[PDB]
Amino acid sequence: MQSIKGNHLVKVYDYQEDGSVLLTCDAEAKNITWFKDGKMIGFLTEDKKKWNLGSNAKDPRGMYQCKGSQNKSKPLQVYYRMQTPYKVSISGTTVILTCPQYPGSEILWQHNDKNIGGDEDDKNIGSDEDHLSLKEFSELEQSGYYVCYPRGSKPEDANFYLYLRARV
Amino acid sequence: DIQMTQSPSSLSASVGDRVTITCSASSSVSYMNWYQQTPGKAPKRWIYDTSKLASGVPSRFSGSGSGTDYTFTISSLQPEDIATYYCQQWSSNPFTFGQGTKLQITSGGGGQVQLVQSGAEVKKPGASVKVSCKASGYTFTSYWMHWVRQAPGQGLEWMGNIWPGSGGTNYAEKFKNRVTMTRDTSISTAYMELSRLRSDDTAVYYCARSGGPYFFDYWGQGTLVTVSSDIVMTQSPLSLPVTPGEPASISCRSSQNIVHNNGITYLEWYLQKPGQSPQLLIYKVSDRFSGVPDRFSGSGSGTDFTLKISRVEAEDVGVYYCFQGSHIPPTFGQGTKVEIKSGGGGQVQLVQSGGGVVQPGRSLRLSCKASGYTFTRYTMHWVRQAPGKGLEWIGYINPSRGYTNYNQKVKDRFTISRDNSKNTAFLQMDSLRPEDTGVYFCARYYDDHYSLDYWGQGTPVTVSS
Amino acid sequence: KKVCQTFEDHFLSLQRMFNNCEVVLGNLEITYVQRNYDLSFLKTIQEVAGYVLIALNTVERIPLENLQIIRGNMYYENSYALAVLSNLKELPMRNLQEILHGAVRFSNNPALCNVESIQWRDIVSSDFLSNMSMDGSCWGAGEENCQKLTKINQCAAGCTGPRESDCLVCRKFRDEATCKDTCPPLMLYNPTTYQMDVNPEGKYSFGATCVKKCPRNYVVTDHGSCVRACGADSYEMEEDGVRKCKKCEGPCRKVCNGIGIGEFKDSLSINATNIKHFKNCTSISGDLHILPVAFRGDSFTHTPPLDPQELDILKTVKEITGFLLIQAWPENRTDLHAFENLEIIRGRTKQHGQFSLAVVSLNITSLGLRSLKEISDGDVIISGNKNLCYANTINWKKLFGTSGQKTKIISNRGENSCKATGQVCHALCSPEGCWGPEPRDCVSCRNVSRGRECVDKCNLLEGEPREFVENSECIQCHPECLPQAMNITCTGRGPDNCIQCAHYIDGPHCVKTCPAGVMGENNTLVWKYADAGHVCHLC
Repeated sequence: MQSIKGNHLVKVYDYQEDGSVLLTCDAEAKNITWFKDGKMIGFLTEDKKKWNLGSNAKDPRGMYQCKGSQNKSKPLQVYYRMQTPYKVSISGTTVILTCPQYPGSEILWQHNDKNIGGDEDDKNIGSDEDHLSLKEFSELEQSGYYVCYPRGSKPEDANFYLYLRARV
Repeated sequence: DIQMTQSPSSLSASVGDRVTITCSASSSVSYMNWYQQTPGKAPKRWIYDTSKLASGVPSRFSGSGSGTDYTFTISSLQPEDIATYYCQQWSSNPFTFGQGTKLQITSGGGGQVQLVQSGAEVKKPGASVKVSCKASGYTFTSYWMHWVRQAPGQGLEWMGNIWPGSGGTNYAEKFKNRVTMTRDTSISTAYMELSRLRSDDTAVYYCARSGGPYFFDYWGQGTLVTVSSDIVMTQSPLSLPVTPGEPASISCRSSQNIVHNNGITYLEWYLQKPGQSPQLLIYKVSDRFSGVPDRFSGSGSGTDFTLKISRVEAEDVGVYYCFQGSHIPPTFGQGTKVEIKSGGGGQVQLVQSGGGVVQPGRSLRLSCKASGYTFTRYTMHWVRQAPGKGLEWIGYINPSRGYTNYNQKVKDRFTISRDNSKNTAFLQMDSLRPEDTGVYFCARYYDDHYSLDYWGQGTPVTVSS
Repeated sequence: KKVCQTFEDHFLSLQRMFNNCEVVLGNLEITYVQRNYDLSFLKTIQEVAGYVLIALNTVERIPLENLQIIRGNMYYENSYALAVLSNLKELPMRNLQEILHGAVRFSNNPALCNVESIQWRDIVSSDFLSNMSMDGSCWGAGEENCQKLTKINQCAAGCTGPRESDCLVCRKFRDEATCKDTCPPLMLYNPTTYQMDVNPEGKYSFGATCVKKCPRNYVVTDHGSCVRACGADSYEMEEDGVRKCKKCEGPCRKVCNGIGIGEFKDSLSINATNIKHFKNCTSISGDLHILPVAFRGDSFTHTPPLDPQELDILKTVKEITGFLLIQAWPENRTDLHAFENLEIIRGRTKQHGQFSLAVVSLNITSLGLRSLKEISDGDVIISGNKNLCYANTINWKKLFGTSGQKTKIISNRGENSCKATGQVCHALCSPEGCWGPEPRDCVSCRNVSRGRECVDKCNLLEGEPREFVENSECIQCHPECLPQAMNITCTGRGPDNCIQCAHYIDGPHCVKTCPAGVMGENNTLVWKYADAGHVCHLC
């Protein structure tokens, strides 16, 4: 989530005064090239480096990745509601997240570098196979970066992290 | 599945020699873990995250590697390092382990100076016992086969020297009229006979060999003579406990100034490791003997001397008797039995049960009891170690969620179940075949360390008709 | 005149060693005498041959009323003969008229009375450089103890009349009554024999008195002096009624004790502590074992490891009473240069009862014992030396002395390999053998032998030194022997057996110079003129 280790250099700048989504690239600043769903969306030649996705009320989404002097970073699955990506389902106040990779192993879920879906003492957070369910989702509290990894594997080894910001 | 190659499959090295084991992965692995598996012992993780050594691992071990290449390196080979060192990758299921690197000692004795004592003497009160120390690998007529005895509840108390070539023996004051030591230069052996064996003279009697600067260099095996019906150096600490890796310190005080008239202070700190003969660990007050790790490095001056083990590993546990021979009778201290902390707090253990001999086609149910940690917070894995083969992962079950993953070879025959109420995982093996015979050990996996840190004792199962 | 070489203890020792002494050939040392502890313990001393050190003198009066000449064959530190400092109320040195060599230092003596008025100009002579006289002719004791000024040619102190037969104290020496500038010469040159010969009228010199015989424990020295003890480079030898200070032939006989008997009685080997107690020693009495524990060092004997270069201390041992077992030598050294001078290992006591000169389990190139001549009693086992080649050459029967002595030189470097590697005796070495692999280390010389070297041919007819063989050993002809080209330049040693004289030839002798002014018989100096044919004609 917070760390860029694992080629997760694409991060969302959560310091916006307005309801705009800004994407940040964690690379050696020479020239920043931003990509969206595999297609290049801009080329920042010095000066500015953050990628503006527009107002969050427009529900920005997609697999966003950047590239400086090195190769492109891992995709950032953006999902706002005001390579196989993580599937997001919203039904009333319940948010369902489906792990893109479900090889049948013990799949673990983490929310902003915090394990979730393991203990049964949470009625509003249940894990069923590769599906993570969040009942009574809190827009301010349940939003952030999400990633799923099998037991024994590092979350940083996930192919892409899911950035969710949904108002329910 | 990612294939792991271990190089070399078997390596023989001399004591102190640098030993390197190479691990080659069929695919780029983010981290490779190293496990130390002694013969008949469960695999013990050597290094995690491919560079972080597990707790208690001596600094002589080092891990390196990235992507598809990883290496396990030993700075200085030791007899305790004899074990099967295997690399394991968890980047993709199943957690694959290498074929195993069989580490052997390439010493072969090398006719190294090795005194060998008689041993196993039990007498009656008032009798006499004669001990013999068959020297080998040295000019048995050029080194003074000094004798020394440490009775149960006492330190190193010399029993009087010899000059094995000429037979001209000095002797010990408290035994001058009872212990006569005569050599046999032809058979390359020294002999010492103690007369009128009392009750207080039951002990283990060693036969040193006073070296150049280091008295009692190569101590014999030691004979236990149990018969039943002087500059005073005392060791400051006693039973001084330290934690694994915690720095320790044992000190000793001299009754007089133990700097000899020759100007060389013949103070030394022998280190009777548990179960072995005492072995020099400081040749003089400060210098260390050849073959002692860099950790053990004492110091002192005048009448106060103190040993300071820089990092008390599992290898330093044993009574560190402190000897001072600059005075005529060679008298030592009582020595501080430096022992591990032995807290017992991390009682995390996996007890394996349910093994035995079963017929082919029958079903065997294995149980692995977990205690000392949250059973639901960690994943318990099943790994089978076939006779003569490397570690093979069978599967695992998540106690918190119930999610189970199994290797395709045994996914249709082995079932992973967990009992959170008893903190035990169940490995139901159905239709067991002769190929299923082997050692199955349950390992608790640390996701944050990306390594199975705690592994069970292993349960042998034999599929025989 | 008799001659003599705690506070109460000092008083007793001084009163004993200077009670009746009239001329103290040594140095008067009157120091550290507590108050009221002596009474004229030394009052008659009339000439002290050295330094009179009068210091720390708490007594009021140490008399010394007799001393007339303080010779000065030494000094306190430099040019200081009379050391009167740090003392004492009255010292009656009214007798001291001449201190021949040195000067007087006075200081730190608040109690010193009447001494400053001494006219010390007459006392010391020409050595005023260190005359630290800073602390009326009178040396104390009121009147009649005057300074008696006399200095402000064979009479030193004063004159009893201008006659060399009547003088107080002799300036240089005194035969019996007349003080001569030198002793009666030991040997006078006789023109008949054309050589110096012992003159019956000559007498040895004792202190300042020329003595026909050296009395008591006195040995005649090379310079003719009757010294009480011979010098370190000399030896005491008795050929006549008086012993002579014969110069030592290299290492003087200093019979030390060996490892096994003596101070080194219970020592196991030649320990580094044991060594350096055998320095400058010859004819060690007992074994001289050198075991491996010497170079390894020992703890249970607290012996520091021996530096290899210290084994050269044992190079002066020219004999041994017991065995000489060298069972381990410094590995970097090729030949047993330690025992290169051992002339006879008498072997009274044999190591292990059999071996007397055993060199076992060493790694030397050659036995290296060039100078050995007789291994008397015990056997000789030189084995184990896996790199010793020039060994079996030396005839092990010409050395051993008792017919039961055997020899077991075995297991060394093979004879065939010794020959193939060229490790053979140098050609200029007789068939007897060679102790080392060089020409100088040969048992017997093939043709001649210039010194220890076994040369191939002595310079009998052509050469720089002009050798002249004698008993199959080249001997340097006398330097006065001019080399002769036609034939041998010298029939025999000594300047009276030379063919042609390099310098003048004096009678039957070839001398560098004719005897000029050399004292002959009848107390006459002999001056001889030289002829054109280099013949010395006496005047």
